[PDB]
Amino acid sequence: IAKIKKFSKTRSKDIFDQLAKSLAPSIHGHDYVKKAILCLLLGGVERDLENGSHIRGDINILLIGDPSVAKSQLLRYVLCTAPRAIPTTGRGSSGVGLTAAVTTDQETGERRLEAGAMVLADRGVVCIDEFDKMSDMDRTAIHEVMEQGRVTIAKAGIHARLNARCSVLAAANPVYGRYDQYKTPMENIGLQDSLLSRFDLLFIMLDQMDPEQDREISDHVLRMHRYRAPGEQDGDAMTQIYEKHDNLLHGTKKKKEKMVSAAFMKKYIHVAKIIKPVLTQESATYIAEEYSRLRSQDSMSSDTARTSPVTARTLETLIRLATAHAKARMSKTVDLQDAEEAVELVQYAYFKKSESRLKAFKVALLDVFREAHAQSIGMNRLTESINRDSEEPFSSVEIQAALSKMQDDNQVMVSEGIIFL
Amino acid sequence: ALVLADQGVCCIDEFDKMAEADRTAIHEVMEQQTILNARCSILAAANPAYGRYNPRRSLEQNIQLPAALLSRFDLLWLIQDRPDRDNDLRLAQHITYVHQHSRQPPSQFEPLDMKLMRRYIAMCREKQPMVPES
Repeated sequence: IAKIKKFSKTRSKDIFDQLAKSLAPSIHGHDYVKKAILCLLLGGVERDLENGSHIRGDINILLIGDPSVAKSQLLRYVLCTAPRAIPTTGRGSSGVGLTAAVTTDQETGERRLEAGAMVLADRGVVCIDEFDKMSDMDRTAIHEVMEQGRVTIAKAGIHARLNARCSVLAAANPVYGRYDQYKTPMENIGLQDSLLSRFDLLFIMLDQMDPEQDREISDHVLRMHRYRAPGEQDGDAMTQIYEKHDNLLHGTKKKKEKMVSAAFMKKYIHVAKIIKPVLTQESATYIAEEYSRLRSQDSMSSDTARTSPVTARTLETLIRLATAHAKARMSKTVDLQDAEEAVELVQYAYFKKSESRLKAFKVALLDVFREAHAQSIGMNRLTESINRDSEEPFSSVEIQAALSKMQDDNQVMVSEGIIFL
Repeated sequence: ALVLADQGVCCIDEFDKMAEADRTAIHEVMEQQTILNARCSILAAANPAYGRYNPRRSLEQNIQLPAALLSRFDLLWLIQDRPDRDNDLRLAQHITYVHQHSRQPPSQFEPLDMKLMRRYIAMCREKQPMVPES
């Protein structure tokens, strides 16, 4: 407890930076994926209302990319670290396996309920590899859990509702086998809009074979391969906050930084999950403005396309990611950078690759001149109509400057207070 | 399901995502409220075939349902997600207030309780007005 408090007080803002960094030493890169996994481990806040309506507090993340980008490795690591983690492959378990069923007991003649895969994993993690190979119908079955975290069962003589408040990791391959750079993400993913919208985060991983990236990946893989556990004879067949430095696992260059131990990380994650943050008013307006900007970005998308549609659930995802990031560091309130981190994550995940004076003046002049239907217009009506339909009565000096510029353009002539085209 | 909701309301969604074989049996229930008796009020939900309603295409093509089936529905209501900036901002702020305050935004009058509305509907169903000839 004392060590946790000391680490929280000393490392104030670095916690969320360090835990994502020290999440998986055996996996190189994918900082955003590590941050998302950390947010999943921290989790959101479930809110129950006076009316009894339930609002989901879980996050769903889908990873799509080329083969051999260490996605199954991340899934296995999450399975090992998470307390209640259940792996369910695509065709390994059907809807009957995932959803609790009803069996008629022959001994007594009554009907009993047998829990499914997701029912047992309450407040846990469910990992689904090869999510593309899963049929659409199991997707519809999982939709209810992903929406409200509950399963309703009704077979003649019995009816019940079971809690399924859980988080889901999903790993899927593109329809063509390898992601197409030229084709749009919609064709490559090949999934319905509802399923993508129900997912909170979408990550696209590309096996970019850059010279330095290939060299670094090869060096990391070779260093991990050549590593051998201490205390063991060579050739044999077969708690401090910061991990002890190793020449092979870390390297000479990485001597300036240290990684957090697994046990201390688990204890800190549990303590953080215990913590219940409270949202602040200052961040609410900023989040709302950024959400409005995101929704209006359709006219500012440039050549970039969107991986997932933006709906009302994106605001919920932003709030939940902010809550998780506030849970990352032991605190009580939500700050600006707390929302900024979630906004940056959404920007990264969602998108993949005076003069107004003159225009208003010209529009007003058009309206004035063909509301008169004549080539001469009185000055009083001119000024009244120009400054009436416009929210701003424009400055006289700048109006005269524009008039002089247009006179140099031989478009408008003003004589004795009367304007002629 | 239709029999279970006798003298009640059968709310069915994803109507456009069902085979025509069941649709054929739905016509008799709509026309005569019988199957056994099926005296129920049908409330159906539907989505466009392509995921977005296209005003260029005809209504039947956008609904991929027969004209007779739509005619047997006494009321048809289309809702389109038309993008309006002010309306979008108002919807967003209302959603924020519902999320944060656990409650609806404060309207002019507080809505009645569910039990009170149920009793009021039960009492109003008891009366059988007679149509005047005027």
